[PDB]
Amino acid sequence: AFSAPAAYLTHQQKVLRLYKRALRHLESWCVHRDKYRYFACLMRARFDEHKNEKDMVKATQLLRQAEEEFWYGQHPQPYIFPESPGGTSYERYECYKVPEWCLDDWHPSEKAMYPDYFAKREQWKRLRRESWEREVKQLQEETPPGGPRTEALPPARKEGDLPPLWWHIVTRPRERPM
Amino acid sequence: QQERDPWYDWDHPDLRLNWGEPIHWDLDMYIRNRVDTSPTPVSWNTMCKHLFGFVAFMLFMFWVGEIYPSYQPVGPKQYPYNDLYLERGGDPTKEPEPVVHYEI
Amino acid sequence: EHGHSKMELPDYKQWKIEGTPLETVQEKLAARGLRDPWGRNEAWRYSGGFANNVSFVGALLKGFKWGFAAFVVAVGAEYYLESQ
Amino acid sequence: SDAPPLTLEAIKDRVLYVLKLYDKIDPEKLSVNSHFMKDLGLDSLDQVEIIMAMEDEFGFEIPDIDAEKLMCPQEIVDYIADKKDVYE
Amino acid sequence: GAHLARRYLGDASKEPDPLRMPTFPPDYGFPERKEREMVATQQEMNDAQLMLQQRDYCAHYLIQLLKCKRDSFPNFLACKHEQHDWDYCEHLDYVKRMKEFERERRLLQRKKRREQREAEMARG
Amino acid sequence: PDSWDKDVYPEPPRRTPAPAPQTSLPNPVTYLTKIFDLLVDRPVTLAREFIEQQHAKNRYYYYHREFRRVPDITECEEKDILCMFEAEMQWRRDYKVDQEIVNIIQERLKACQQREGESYRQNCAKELEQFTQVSKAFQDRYSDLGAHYSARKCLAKQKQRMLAERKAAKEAAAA
Amino acid sequence: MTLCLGAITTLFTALCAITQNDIKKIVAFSTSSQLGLMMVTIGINQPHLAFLHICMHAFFKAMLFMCSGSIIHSLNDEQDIRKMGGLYKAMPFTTTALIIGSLALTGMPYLTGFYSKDLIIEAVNMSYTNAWALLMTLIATSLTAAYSTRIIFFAFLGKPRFPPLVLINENNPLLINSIKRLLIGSIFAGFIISNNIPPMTVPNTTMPLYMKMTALIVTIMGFMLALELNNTTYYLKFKYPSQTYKFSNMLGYYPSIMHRLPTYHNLSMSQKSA
Amino acid sequence: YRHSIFAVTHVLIPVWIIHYYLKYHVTAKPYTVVERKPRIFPGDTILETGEVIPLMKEFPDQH
Amino acid sequence: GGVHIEPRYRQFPQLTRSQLIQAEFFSATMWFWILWRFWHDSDAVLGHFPYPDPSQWTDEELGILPDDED
Amino acid sequence: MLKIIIPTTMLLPMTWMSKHNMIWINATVHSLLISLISLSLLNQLGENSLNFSLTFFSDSLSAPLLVLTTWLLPLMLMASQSHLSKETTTRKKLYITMLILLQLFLIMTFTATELILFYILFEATLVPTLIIITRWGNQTERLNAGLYFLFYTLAGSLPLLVALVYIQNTTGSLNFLIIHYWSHPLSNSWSNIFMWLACIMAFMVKMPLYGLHLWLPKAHVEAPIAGSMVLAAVLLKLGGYGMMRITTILNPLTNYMAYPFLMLSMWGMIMTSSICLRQTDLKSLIAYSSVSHMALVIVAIMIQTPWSFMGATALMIAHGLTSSMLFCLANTNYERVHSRTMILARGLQTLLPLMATWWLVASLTNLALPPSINLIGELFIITASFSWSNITIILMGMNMMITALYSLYMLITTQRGKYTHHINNIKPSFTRENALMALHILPLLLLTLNPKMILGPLY
Amino acid sequence: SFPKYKPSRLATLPATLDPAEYDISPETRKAQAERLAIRSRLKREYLLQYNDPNRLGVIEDPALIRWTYARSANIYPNFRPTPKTSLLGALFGIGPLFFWYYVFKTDRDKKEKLIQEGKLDQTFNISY
Ligand SMILES: CCCCCCCCCCCCCCCCCC(=O)OC[C@H](COP(=O)([O-])OCC(O)COP(=O)([O-])OC[C@@H](COC(=O)CCCCCCCCCCCCCCCCC)OC(=O)CCCCCCCCCCCCCCCCC)OC(=O)CCCCCCCCCCCCCCCCC
Ligand SMILES: CCCCCCCCCCCCCCCCC[C@@H](O)O[C@H](CO[C@H](O)CCCCCCCCCCCCCCC)COP(=O)(O)OCC[N+](C)(C)C
Ligand SMILES: CCCCCCCC/C=C\CCCCCCCC(=O)O[C@H](COC(=O)CCCCCCC/C=C/CCCCCCCC)COP(=O)(O)OCCN
Ligand SMILES: CCCCCCCCCCCC(=O)SCCNC(=O)CCNC(=O)[C@H](O)C(C)(C)COP(=O)(O)O
Repeated sequence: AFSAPAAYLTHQQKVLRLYKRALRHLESWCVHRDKYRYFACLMRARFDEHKNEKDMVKATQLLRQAEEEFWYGQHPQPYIFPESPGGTSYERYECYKVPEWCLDDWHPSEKAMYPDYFAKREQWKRLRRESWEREVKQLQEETPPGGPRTEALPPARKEGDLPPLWWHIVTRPRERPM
Repeated sequence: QQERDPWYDWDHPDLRLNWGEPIHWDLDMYIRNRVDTSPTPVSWNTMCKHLFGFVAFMLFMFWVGEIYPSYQPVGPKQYPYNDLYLERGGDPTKEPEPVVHYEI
Repeated sequence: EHGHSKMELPDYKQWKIEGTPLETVQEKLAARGLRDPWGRNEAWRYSGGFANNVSFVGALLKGFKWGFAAFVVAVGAEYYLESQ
Repeated sequence: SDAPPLTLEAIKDRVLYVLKLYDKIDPEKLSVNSHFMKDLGLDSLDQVEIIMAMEDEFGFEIPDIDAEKLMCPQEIVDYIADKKDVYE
Repeated sequence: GAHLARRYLGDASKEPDPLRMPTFPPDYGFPERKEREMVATQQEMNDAQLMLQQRDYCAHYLIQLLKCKRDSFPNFLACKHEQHDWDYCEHLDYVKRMKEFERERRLLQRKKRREQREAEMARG
Repeated sequence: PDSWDKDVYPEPPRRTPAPAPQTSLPNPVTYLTKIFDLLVDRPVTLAREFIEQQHAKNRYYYYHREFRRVPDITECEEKDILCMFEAEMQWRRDYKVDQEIVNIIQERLKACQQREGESYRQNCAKELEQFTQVSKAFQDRYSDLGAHYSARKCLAKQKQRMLAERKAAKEAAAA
Repeated sequence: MTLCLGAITTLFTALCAITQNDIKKIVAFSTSSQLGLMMVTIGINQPHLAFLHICMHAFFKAMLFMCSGSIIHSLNDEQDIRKMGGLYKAMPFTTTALIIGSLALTGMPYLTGFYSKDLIIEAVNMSYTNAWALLMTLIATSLTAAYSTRIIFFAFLGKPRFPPLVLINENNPLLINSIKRLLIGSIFAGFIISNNIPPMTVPNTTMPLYMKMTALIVTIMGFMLALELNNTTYYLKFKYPSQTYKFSNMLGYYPSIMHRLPTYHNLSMSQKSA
Repeated sequence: YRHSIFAVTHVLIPVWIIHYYLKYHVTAKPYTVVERKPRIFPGDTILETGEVIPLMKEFPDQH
Repeated sequence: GGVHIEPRYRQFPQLTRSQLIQAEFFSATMWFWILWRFWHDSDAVLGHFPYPDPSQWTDEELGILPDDED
Repeated sequence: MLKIIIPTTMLLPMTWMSKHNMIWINATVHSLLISLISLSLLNQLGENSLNFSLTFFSDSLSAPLLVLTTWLLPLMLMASQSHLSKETTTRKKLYITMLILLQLFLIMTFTATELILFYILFEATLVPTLIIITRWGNQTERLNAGLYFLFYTLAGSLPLLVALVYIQNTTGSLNFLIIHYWSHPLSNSWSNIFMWLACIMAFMVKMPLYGLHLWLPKAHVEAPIAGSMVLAAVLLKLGGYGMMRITTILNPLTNYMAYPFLMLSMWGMIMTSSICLRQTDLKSLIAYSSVSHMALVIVAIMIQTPWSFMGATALMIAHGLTSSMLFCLANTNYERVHSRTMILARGLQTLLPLMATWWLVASLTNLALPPSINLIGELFIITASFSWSNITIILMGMNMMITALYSLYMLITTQRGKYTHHINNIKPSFTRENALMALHILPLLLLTLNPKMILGPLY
Repeated sequence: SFPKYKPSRLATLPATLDPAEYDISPETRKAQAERLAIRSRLKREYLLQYNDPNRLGVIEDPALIRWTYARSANIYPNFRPTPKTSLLGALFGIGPLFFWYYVFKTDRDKKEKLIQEGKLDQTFNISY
């Protein structure tokens, strides 16, 4: 979610993803903690005796049959965390997330209450206004010719600089605003 | 649009789309609020066969049970006044044929 | 006013595999030449008030003793009252 | 809800508590900055199991792309703080 | 059920069809034929407006049960004697229906035995 | 209630049982009606008495309009627009009155069904018969005319009906 | 038609509930099965009995959802029963209320569900109806007992399976009083209502002893078989699911196909041709 | 005090208004309020007429 | 509205004696009601009238004649 | 009836002589007063009509349409106040003059005791709306929309003029009273068939009938907000009104000449309701919904039963109000986003809650939720069709299902979900827009209390 | 040896079951790099416009404009009368109409014949 993705997944990434999926779906199958621990250790061992395979063709036929076996035994109703993309509260609080620019449209009588908050907000807006003019030039000078190759942004390299394109990352509404 | 990566940081998180990427012709048909094509644990044909078999078997068995109804070993209920002729329909100016019940 | 009492984490060395089905798993695992590395991470589920279990029928008979005693007392009282 | 707000100090304690119960890691040597691969000599599978343990401890799921590059206890603490938006 | 198994697995003709019982005259057995008695008349059974399915030969006990429930309202366990009386009358009615079913079955069996004996005598 | 005529809307004498308690236990129903009366019916009755005396202090009357009889479409010339107009308005008024008559009989039927309780199938035969007769007459008079109905269309329908009746009667008499 | 629809509905929904993991989903499928039973009661020409069942089901199903919601709130918005562990002693009031409501649902004698479900089964047994619908009603009763056993066993009997930070708290007068009012209901309202209403149907006074007991035997058989099959999850062996389990867990595959085949065709046709 | 004022403003006023509207306006027209006639059993007396419904036929009372 | 209960982190949560006595009380009343109702109304479960046996009925009771009268 | 005609005529001088900054206030106030005066037409009598003079007469079918026509103008001025802010005084006065002229023609069209005067005003309405569409429209497709709207109408309407003059030469008059009283059956002949077609096409083209509806999405999408309101609410009903006037001389031919149009409308409501499910534009969706509702109205008029006519009148009034409100809401969104695309601006319930509840109520009236007058018209037409033939219930039920589906789809896509991140100019809803929504919606829920006012002359 | 999974139109093939993702080629790697480069260029442009404090409007998306224009305004100029178009148009625009005409005409003819025979029992059929 936070880290930028690459052009592809290497073999070790696929191995680790299959390991995670297998363990999670096994936990979904064997519910009790002791049974799950036993069968997870057995799965790790069954996942381990092929660790030192050297040639890549065998290591590709392997984990390709394993994916088929996983798809056969995947427990069509796996356990999902409540806030996960399949969970029962995945986007429950997404309707309470209000943008920060909405504060700009408040009536002056509304802004009369919470004066300290709006003073701090004005300080933040001034900081953003200067930092933007700095970071545009930083990004223009740092980007390779022909445009970016990955979705990676560089850190601020000077003292008074701020990371380029920082406003909409640090000014997120909240995880649960209300 | 449901089977796109849910963990990627899209520009449109709910639609799972990026600014400037081609939209697709039938975007409004795949919006996670409508028909999705995500792979299922069971094959489509297997699911179709199982559902159709269950429904057809239930229909056939209900028809069979209609052929072979269940009941208790008793006679029909007896209602006193000419099978309650007046209380069901009336017509008191006709003098219906007297039907009477047998006491055992 | 909420629940702010500065709760402290218990000692990490209390959790032992001993006396729990985690021993059964560990012995069966060592029989094939393996060991569990996360066994003590789950030991808290068998240590405190979670150590004693209740059967299904025992769960269903949650208040049978006092109800039976009250029923016996009531039937005795009715027997005494009626015969007069 | 009635859930206590978690704090940075609290997250650090629970991460170290979970790591201490990992018997493959010596508890008297592990520290906040101790790298899993080198300072503890762990495997990739061990790191992914550690990530699973943290997920089950804190009740949420770290995405795989973000989880595969969490190599220090301080890294995990900072990631959890970023997710739960804990500034203290 | 066993009657269902006998009819649907054995000889259907040897067992009655419940929709069309009886198939034999009421006087076929004996000539006495004591008539069924109604206690509740047309008018007051109508005034009590019981139900159309409740206007059977046990109606009078239902009348008393409703009257008891009406008079002794607050203490709704007052009148069990009349409820038990109505239940017993309905039990007797169901037993009478069972006796009718058994009489029909045995009449059919005797008629079948008669026609097979007549056929055997004609053949011999 | 002197507000409506009992003959158009008949009602049975309303025989009701007398309270015959069999147990000394006090039913909450009687107490509840006593408190309800004391706390609701009396203030409402006093307010109504005040309102009625205020109304009686200022009494005035309104009248039901009388409509004369006018020659109908059967005695109207082919192109005489004025007589046709008057006959058409009279026919429309008669149609509305017939609709209201059917409504009255339907209300009678509904009240009978609700009142007779479980014995409506036998104790409402009279109302069903009256409604059947009235509905048959109404359907013969006014059905199938369409949205653009008129007195001429009704007259044509009636003429065709009596032509069929005359043909049938002639066939039966000479059969 | 009504009788057949009710029978198929109650059987299918009980079968789907048999293997669900979301507590709310299990209770919802139980509600659907009870509605199918109500429709069956309508089909045998017993309207007042169906209305009485509606009245009793109100009480005990509302309280069952109450307890489910209490469990969910106390467990940090967790609804999966795979992470519900030992709650028999952690939450005593939720446990006792859920046990009472489950016993009322399954037709424990002289409870609120007795005075409707028992007579419904009695009337189905002694009526001229389909054999298949009768068999499905009996199997649905057995499966009702079975999934009640599933909920109780998987949510209240084992070792704790929830995250280590324990936030269990029942001590709120609002929740306790709201639960206890429906508890008193689910205990006594069936008896009170049954002896306070006038008779509006003929009873089944005489009946074979085995047929009079059929509901009890069916419920007890469901209880015992479900408990025996659930106790085998403690065994240290792992086996892959069968076809019947897959059919039951994916809801007869009805939600998949019927939400992908027609809608895709209807939507595609509308844009492409019209 | 809160419960008393609540019951006055939320129960008594609506019931007064509805009772007035039903008694003096709704029942002014015919058939607006129709009551199912009370059940009559043998042995009851009628308030308006004062007569007594005759008893039953004296069925043989045993068990 | 309730009381103050604090989290435990891997221990059994605190229980008030009030909730324990309340749950035990309600379970006790449920079981007492079941037993009392069974004692006073047992026929509601087993039945009150015996089931007649069709075979026991004599041939004359049903008016059955062995091809003799006709 | 001149007590309404003269003040409307009077509005033009007032607008021209008004101060550069006082035109909207005067126009709105005096149009509201005229609308209040128009309410006296609702006091109809169960007998013939309110025959004011030889030229104009009012009926229980004309009165609700006249009241709606007079009530619309203040709302159109309120909606047009926003996007004409940067407009010169002369051109603003010209726009208000166009609205006043359109209202005058519409008012004089419904009374119109004679059929030729009705036709003259019925086609006079075509000019101001064409000018409004082709002058004050944003996109470049407004010219094509104007051409389609003009030529469909005129091609459908000229044979009507020929038929009308022929009928007057044969019968001697075209006064509606004489036509109704001296009506005679239409024989089964080719000439009578073509007279029927000429009398029918002009009004079938502007409902519009399915297949003859291609001008409507164009003319409604590309017109300004006031143009869209007047097109959807009143200009579509004219043909409906016309049919209930002319079908008195088309019997008994209508008994079988209606089969092609009955089949066309019955299938076309389904087709257009399904089209609404896959639409990338809000205004196009509302226009196709209007097409479906008017197809139902066509079926009602062709069935020719009293319940059909009552349902048709109620449905026209309810649809006018509902579609005007829907177009106003869509324009409120458009004036902020400037895109008119349904999928772009999302999650607006978070930012504009009162706009969200206005959207909810408008959609609910579009769903035909009882006891709203939309449901009353729908149910009366459905019952009449069921009496006509029992198989129609399949089509009507499918239409109801699809209508609910696409209405709630429109609500969910625009109001629910997560807001678009990069749209940061979603200003709070103005008091003018909220007042416009309230003045749209309160008459509907007030009319649901007195349905007989809008159930037509056959009540 | 386990039963194989057969994909369908509404139940597609999982990524982990694609034989393509297990056939690795340098061409595949360079194509993935090109796709990521295009996507990152688009993301960079969008975020440069998005974080601008001076922008106070809607970031116009040419992709959405192209989608809507192709859906609505680009249909007819690219239409050609072919056997497929002619056949599908005739079917889907004529067949339902004539089918419903046949159904309703038959139903109404039977109803009219029954009414003329008098054997329909239209008692209490007052409102129509
Ligand atoms: C007059 C005589 C009266 C006496 C009658 C007889 C007395 C008793 C006799 C006993 C009869 C059976 C009792 C046992 C029930 C079976 C339970 C069991 O073992 O399941 C586990 C077992 C395997 O378990 P697993 O896959 O390893 O589960 C993984 C883990 O356990 C994962 O586990 P989990 O934790 O996720 O969840 C566990 C869950 C998940 O387990 C499941 O998957 C449940 C699925 C099976 C349960 C269904 C039972 C009843 C089915 C009725 C279906 C109606 C017809 C359907 C037609 C289908 C059409 C194709 O299981 C349960 O919760 C408990 C199971 C339910 C048992 C309790 C109630 C049943 C007892 C009552 C049955 C009959 C008595 C009626 C009483 C009245 C008498 C009239 O399931 C099976 O093997 C299925 C066995 C029966 C299936 C029948 C359907 C086969 C259809 C094939 C085609 C046939 C031809 C059709 C022709 C069509 C032509 C087109
Ligand atoms: C495209 C979107 C919609 C646009 C508008 C569509 C509506 C226009 C449809 C016109 C309605 C029907 C027109 C004529 C119908 C007459 C009845 C006919 O269909 O039935 C048979 C008629 O027989 C044959 O049909 C002869 C006519 C054949 C040639 C006419 C062309 C029919 C299809 C044309 C459709 C084209 C529509 C667009 C035109 C621009 C009955 O034969 P018969 O009982 O002996 O004669 C009865 C008539 N009499 C008594 C006056 C003599
Ligand atoms: C939205 C576009 C629709 C365009 C409008 C199409 C309407 C079609 C209706 C026909 C138009 C002219 C009808 C004539 C007006 C009525 C007058 C009349 O009925 O008199 C007839 C005249 O009848 C005709 O002349 C009709 C000839 C038609 C000429 C134009 C043909 C146009 C196309 C015809 C086929 C399609 C018709 C329906 C198309 C529907 C729209 C798609 C005979 O009178 P007499 O001769 O004096 O008396 C009989 C004894 N001598
Ligand atoms: C219940 C659901 C069904 C479960 C089915 C799952 C069954 C899957 C098991 C099948 C066997 C396999 O894994 S197929 C084996 C695939 N081939 C290889 O693994 C060869 C080389 N592996 C590596 O290099 C990795 O990186 C590694 C060293 C492992 C880690 O690296 P780290 O040092 O960076 O942690």
